[PDB]
Amino acid sequence: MYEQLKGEWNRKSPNLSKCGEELGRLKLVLLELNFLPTTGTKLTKQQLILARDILEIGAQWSILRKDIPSFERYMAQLKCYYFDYKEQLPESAYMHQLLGLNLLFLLSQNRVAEFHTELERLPAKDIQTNVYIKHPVSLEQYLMEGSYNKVFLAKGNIPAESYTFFIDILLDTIRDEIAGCIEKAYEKILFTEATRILFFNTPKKMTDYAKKRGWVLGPNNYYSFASQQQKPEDTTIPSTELAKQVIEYARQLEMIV
Amino acid sequence: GIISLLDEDEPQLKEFALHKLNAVVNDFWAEISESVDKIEVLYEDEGFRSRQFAALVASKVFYHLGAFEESLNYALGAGDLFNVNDNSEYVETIIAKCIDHYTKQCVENADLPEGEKKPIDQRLEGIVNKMFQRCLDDHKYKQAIGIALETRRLDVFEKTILESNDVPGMLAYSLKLCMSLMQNK
Amino acid sequence: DLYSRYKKLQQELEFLEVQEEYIKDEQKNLKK
Amino acid sequence: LEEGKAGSGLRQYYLSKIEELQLIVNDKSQNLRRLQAQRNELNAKVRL
Amino acid sequence: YLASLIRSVVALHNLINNKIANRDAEKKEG
Amino acid sequence: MSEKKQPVDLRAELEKHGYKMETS
Amino acid sequence: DKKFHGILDQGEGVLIIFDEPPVDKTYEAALETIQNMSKVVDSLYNKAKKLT
Amino acid sequence: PPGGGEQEPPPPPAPQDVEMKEEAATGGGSTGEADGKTAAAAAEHSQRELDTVTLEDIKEHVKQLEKAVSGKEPRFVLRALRMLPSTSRRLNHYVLYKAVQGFFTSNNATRDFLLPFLEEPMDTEADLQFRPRTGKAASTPLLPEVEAYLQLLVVIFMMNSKRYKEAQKISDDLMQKISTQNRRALDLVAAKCYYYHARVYEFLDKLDVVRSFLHARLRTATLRHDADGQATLLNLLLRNYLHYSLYDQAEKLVSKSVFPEQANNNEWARYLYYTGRIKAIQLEYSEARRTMTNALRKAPQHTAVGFKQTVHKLLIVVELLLGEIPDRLQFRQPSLKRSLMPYFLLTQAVRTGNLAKFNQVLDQFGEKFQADGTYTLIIRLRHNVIKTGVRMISLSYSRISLADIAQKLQLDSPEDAEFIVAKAIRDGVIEASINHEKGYVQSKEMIDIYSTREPQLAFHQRISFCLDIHNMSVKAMRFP
Repeated sequence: MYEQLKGEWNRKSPNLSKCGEELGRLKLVLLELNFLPTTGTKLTKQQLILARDILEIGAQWSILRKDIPSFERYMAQLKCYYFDYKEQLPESAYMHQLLGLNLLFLLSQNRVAEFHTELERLPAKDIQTNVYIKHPVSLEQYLMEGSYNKVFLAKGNIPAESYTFFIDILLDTIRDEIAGCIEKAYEKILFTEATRILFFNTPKKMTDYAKKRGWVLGPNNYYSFASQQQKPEDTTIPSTELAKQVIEYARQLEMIV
Repeated sequence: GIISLLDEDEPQLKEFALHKLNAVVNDFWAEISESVDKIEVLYEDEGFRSRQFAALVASKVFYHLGAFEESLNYALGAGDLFNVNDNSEYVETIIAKCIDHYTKQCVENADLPEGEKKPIDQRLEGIVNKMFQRCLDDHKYKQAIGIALETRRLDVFEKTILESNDVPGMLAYSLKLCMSLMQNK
Repeated sequence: DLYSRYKKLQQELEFLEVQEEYIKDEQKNLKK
Repeated sequence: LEEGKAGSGLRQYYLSKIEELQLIVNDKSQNLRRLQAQRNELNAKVRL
Repeated sequence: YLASLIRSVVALHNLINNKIANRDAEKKEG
Repeated sequence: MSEKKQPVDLRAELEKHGYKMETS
Repeated sequence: DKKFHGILDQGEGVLIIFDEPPVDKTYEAALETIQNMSKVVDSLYNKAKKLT
Repeated sequence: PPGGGEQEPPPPPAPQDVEMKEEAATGGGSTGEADGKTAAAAAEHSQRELDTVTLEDIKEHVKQLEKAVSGKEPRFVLRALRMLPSTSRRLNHYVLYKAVQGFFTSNNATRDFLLPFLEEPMDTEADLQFRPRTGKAASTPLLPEVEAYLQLLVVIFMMNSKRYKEAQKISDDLMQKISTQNRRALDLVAAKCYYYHARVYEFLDKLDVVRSFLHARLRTATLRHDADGQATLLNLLLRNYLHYSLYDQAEKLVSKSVFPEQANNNEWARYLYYTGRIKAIQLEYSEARRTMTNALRKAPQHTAVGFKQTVHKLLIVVELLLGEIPDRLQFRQPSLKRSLMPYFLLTQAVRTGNLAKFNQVLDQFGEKFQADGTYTLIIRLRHNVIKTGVRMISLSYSRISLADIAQKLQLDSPEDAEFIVAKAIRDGVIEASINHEKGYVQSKEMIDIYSTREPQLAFHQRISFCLDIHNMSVKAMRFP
């Protein structure tokens, strides 16, 4: 009946044309059952599970095309599917890691809040088995370590899986935030360990940062001058607001009176 | 997060999106909050025929968020599909906001006294006399003369004193109520 | 009637409100 | 009526919540009337 | 610094003693 | 209350410090 | 012994004297607030007695 | 047999007196209190009803069973009747049934007779004035009966009390007028059986159908009766919504408001424990430690029993993520101790900077971590061990080689040694300066500053805004 639907799931797509064609057939599924509110008779939710599979690979295609609104749309569909008032559904292979792999990109981009609230659904489903959780959290510990080194070794071993363009922006948001979390303010260091900072051998990123940092570019060294920095005093700049503080506070004293 | 369906071009997914909204929004009342800016894509598009109902659900999430006058603005841009359906309690609040803003707008235009008066939408004054049909059909003179005092206008008030039956002398002591609460001459 | 007396109940309320700020400023000056 | 007499329950409630507010603020004046009369009688004591 | 000290002393005395005589007058009369 | 929420549910050191001498 | 305010320097063979005597404001502060602990402890008796 | 047979008569007379006069003096007294004054409310029998309900929640409740005077159900639930001068005859009929119960068997067993009984107030037609008296006369037998947990044929009777409370909810949507002074007591009593909604529904599975129903009740109380209504319903929301995903973290954002005024007493403190775990899920530790501490510190007097010990348990969790925690073994109670016994060595492993000490705690106590529900932060606390570990050794050691500190920092290569301290300054940990060749980490410190401005300038608004509130209290409490 209806279909052909999952015939393109095993072959995936050679380009985005088949992904848009699958969006068209999925749109016909949205033209009949849509997303809700059909409770059933869960036999009508069987093609919702058949939709969940192609929507999971639709998220793999959405990250394959790097488009953010696509992914977050199909991810919200998978969410609302598992968030639907009827929780019982046939078990899918990607049902687990769609939380954890998105969580991998979520925390490894340095979000310390959304990790807790992503696994705050219930602890039981996260505890059982198929745990990808250990890699991102220790990766974040290696972000402020920082790494670079152990992360590049962790860039060779990833769970992963099938999510790439997320870890690409994850790497970019790692690189710029290391330059943001380094200085100000840090003290004097030598050159070859700043070669160890950005690794490679003599990359052009060390020129991009030694400019951006500023900070200092010294020969065979680096400095925090001058000095430590800007030397806040603060002298009488706070004295004006100190006057204003009791200006309106004696106004509150007159409000009593 | 059902609002993510609006990223796709064709409007049939939008009508199916609001078809998801008006049902399960009970738990999703707060879910549409951050995505209201995406609802504005439908509210600002004239070629979208369901932008009315888009202003209905946008008025529902703004009703949960605590926005009142904003919900009244989208109630004006909610077309005919808004005023037709009233269930649960969405009514007493929006008609309190509508009558309040309306009577203080009429008081605002009454001090001019004439000319330059601010524009008045036909729908907000439409639900004035239309919801006043409840006062006319149920034959309640106490509330009818109440709203008749609120509107601060002599036309619809001339219709209230023109309502059927009697009210033989009731305009007399009604003016006693007026003069009692009267502000200025 | 209901809306009538409803518009009659904020008179003495605002009158008591201006009496609040009054007696506050009153006992503020008399305090000094 | 829903406009209305059931709506007047909300309308009159606003003036009921402000009634309780103004009542709470009325007592805020009432006990400071006792303190005002306290030091006023004490002003009659320094006049005495 | 002394200002904050008077704040703590004035708030301590007045608030504690007033709430005492307040809660006592209400619970005894009511 | 009983209302609301609640009804629902280097050593010391002795030996090591004395040993630090004879260690080296 | 604290009678001699200052300190020496062994590296360059220097001895420097410096002092900032007054603690008085901290004494007043501590005397107030440390006892004001027991103050609220004394108010624990009355204000928790009206509860039970 | 003769001892157990003759020890049956003594117990009933105590419920025959206090359980009879509890809703007779408080409920019948609230009738006169609801006729006038009626200021505020107050309606002090509403808080006295809280004292009686909390009294029954320990001993003796009513039902059971107990085979002692089951005729108390038809007593108050019938015979309004009907207008006040006719009710006085029924006020004598309670004494008439006291004599009838003092003569014959007195109907010591009801059970299946609850079906006509609970529907008898609908046979009277009607009380008609006080809905709280009709809802309380039906619920007071049934609400303490939920503590029996028989789970046979009487669960739908609790559901019938929920339907009677839904008739109380529709009347909670209509009258007024205008000005209901009995709806605050309806907020009190219904919040109770809304938690009995939670318990009875939790007998099988989650209440999610009642989540849309709670949102229907919570939103229909807006904005009129939200006062003391919205606070209890928000805890009813937050509690089980904390048990079942999702979005409540961003939902309470747009829900607030605040919602003022905080009522009643510990209700706002326990709410700050519920939303305390919420605001702890965002991991900001200043607001999380202040909402967790203010949750426990604001709650007197208990007993009972262990959930007031649970707020203290999860309280210092954010303090473990702060990097510095005291040893709490001196705060152990006779109960809270045996409950947190794994959490003891946990916070002891947080104080220490050893990795294997903390990891062994995770592997051994992971079962208790499943019982508490807090997991995700246990693996990331290893980063708190590397930051507190470097805070330890750096400030500790004069100049420490990156090879010697590499044991406790478990890697500390010649490269990452720069970032450990540098990115700790980004987190405001240690000022240690390191010139990297071999290398060696030479930690010095020079700071003399601060300890001044924000504390004293805030103390101005602190004390003043406080005494202003204490004014708003005392000045307004002088009505008598």
